[PDB]
Amino acid sequence: SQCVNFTTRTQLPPAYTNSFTRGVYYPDKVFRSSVLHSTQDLFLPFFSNVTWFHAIHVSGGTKRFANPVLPFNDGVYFASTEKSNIIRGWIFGTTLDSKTQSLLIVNNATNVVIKVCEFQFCNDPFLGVYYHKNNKSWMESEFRVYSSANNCTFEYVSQPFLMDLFKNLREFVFKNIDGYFKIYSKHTPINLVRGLPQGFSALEPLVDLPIGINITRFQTLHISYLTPGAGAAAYYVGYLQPRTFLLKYNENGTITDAVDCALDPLSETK
Amino acid sequence: VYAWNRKRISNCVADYSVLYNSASFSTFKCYGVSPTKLNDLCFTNVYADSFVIRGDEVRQIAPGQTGNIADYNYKLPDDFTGCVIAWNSNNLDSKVGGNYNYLYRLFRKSNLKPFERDISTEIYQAGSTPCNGVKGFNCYFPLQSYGFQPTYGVGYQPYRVVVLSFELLHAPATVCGPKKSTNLVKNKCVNFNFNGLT
Amino acid sequence: VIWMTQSPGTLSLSPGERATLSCRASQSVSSTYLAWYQQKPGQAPRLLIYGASSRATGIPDRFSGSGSGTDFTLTISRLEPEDFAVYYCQHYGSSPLTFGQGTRLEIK
Amino acid sequence: EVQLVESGAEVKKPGSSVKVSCKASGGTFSSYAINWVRQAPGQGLEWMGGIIPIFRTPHYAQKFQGRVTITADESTGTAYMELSSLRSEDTAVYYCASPSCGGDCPQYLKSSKLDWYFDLWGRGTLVTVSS
Ligand SMILES: *[C@@H]1O[C@H](CO)[C@@H](O)[C@H](O)[C@H]1NC(C)=O
Ligand SMILES: *[C@@H]1O[C@H](CO)[C@@H](O)[C@H](O)[C@H]1NC(C)=O
Ligand SMILES: *[C@@H]1O[C@H](CO)[C@@H](O)[C@H](O)[C@H]1NC(C)=O
Repeated sequence: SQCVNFTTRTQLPPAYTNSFTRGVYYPDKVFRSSVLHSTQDLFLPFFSNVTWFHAIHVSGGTKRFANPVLPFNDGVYFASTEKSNIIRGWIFGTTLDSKTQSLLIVNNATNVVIKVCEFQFCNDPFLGVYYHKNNKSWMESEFRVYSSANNCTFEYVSQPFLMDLFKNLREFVFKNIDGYFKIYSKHTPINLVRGLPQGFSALEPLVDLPIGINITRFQTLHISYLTPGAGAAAYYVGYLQPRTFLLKYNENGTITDAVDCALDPLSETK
Repeated sequence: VYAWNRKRISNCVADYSVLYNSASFSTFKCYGVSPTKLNDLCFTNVYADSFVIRGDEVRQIAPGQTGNIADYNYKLPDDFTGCVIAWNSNNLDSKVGGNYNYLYRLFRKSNLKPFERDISTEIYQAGSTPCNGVKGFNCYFPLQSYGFQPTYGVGYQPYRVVVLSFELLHAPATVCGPKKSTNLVKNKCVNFNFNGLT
Repeated sequence: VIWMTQSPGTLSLSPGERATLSCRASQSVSSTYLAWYQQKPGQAPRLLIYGASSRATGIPDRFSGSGSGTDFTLTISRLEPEDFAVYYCQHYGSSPLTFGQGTRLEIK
Repeated sequence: EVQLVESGAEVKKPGSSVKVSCKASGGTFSSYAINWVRQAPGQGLEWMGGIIPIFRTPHYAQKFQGRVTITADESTGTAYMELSSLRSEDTAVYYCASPSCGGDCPQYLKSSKLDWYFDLWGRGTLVTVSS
């Protein structure tokens, strides 16, 4: 599709948050019952410095608030808190142009689309929906994310569904290792209004794909609500590191709690 | 054949046995692999190259071949690793008045490299004087028609050819053969293999 | 169509004499597209000259061609007894390819 | 060795057709420039037409258009000239002739093809047309 040009480009300054004890995810598909297992892998270290930003979905009023492209390193913990599903997709790669193979992930209203091609992303990739007054339902009508898509290397479309248009915290972990791009996901109802909730949660495995591409940077994509003319989503990003972790599988195999060995000497003893 | 179609196949299981037992194949030649072993192999990508030629030109689609089809229309590498399937389409691609829609490249300065497609219609310069887009003496249209008819000989009858090429790179494989699965056995010492876990 | 006109129609000469035959095209032609032939009675034509001046393989040095545009010549510098024959010019640069009517070379 | 050999002599009636053959030997027949030239008794040379078999596009002199058909069989290395609606004026010796490449010798790009001989005129077949 053809990109839409915005005269004004702006981005909110980053802020910092305490990761608390989140980012724990099933390192493998193994089933363990009532047992402690020590695994050495890429995790978000406990109480890490998480870079967090805001995601504005409505303009009201000609300023385009641009999400910033951020480095990837060895994998990221991306959390999003919002009422309606404002966050829609992400873009990954090295140069994010037709020169190098680049990935686009999106969960639109219809189905989940993941495409690895030499995309030429827009300066401000745009997802626009309008309220159908007669049908009393918001309906997606604008999708301008990449100007071009050539030499497509991979594509994957989930079954078509309907996305709805007390907050929801959706946590995701993206790790590209050994030519495999693995996405872990977890969905929770959060009553906290602002700031990362403090507590434990296991991010279930969601999908592993053998796309086998080199990725070093990424950017987040938000929805735009077209209105005739304040609840901006909040998204936090942390970076994984190679750490040793002690995971406590309960009877059913759900990760009840984890210990970060290198956090503090008490954890070393643990 | 000069504009032979190519489709890329990946991220799917290739069922070779049923594919090879579907129709009656007048020509089935695989090089570098047996037809049965493909059910056991994984490859990065698959390429399906489809076209139509004459019967007598079918021999041109093989490694190390030469000829009009081999040199100017479709070229295979000498080390080709893949399969070639060809079957008569006289009841499909032949017309009473002649099926002239199928074309082939006749004049070309140099032979095609393997898996190189030439769709140029520029007037071929067969003499010293330039053609300047004008066909005439020493200036001929590079493409020639087949004009298949149902009453032609099988050598002149149309033949549909599909070349299956197996690209195996140092990347995670996307296409594999069919997985077999035996019946389950319980309460007995057995040699199990669940989803590759032995 | 380009027409070729030879002159003379008959030439009578003795062995040892020089022969010169003329061929005129109805319009200007490239010299690259002019040939000369000898024909003996009951034999096929034999190429002597191509490209107005290039001698064919195994033709004697006494034979030479020249000219350009409309006007071409065949010269035989010293006639031998085997040279008494009919000679034809040809334009071969476009269809139809055309011959002259011939010049008959006879012993005087 | 490169040679042209015509079919034997023919005797025909006016209004009928004649088909003469020229067998070429030596080199690749598909790229062989075969020309037909006739000579009536006591007359000059007349080019009738020719073909290079690979292009399947025969050329004819305007005088013979609609009466002459030139074809080539690549499997036998043989060119044919058919002349229809015969007249007494079609009594002639019919030669096949292929000067190296006929009308496609000068090609100094695609390949070499810088060969030009002088011994490629068939001896000729006599066609007699009489009532
Ligand atoms: C994160 O780093 C900034 C400076 O880079 C610092 O001001 C802030 O306190 C840090 N956050 C935590 C939780 O230590
Ligand atoms: C896509 O790949 C082909 C060959 O694989 C290449 O010729 C072409 O330039 C590529 N596309 C772009 C936009 O570079
Ligand atoms: C395990 O799951 C069962 C049902 O699937 C449930 O009744 C039970 O409470 C669960 N136990 C734990 C410790 O999660």
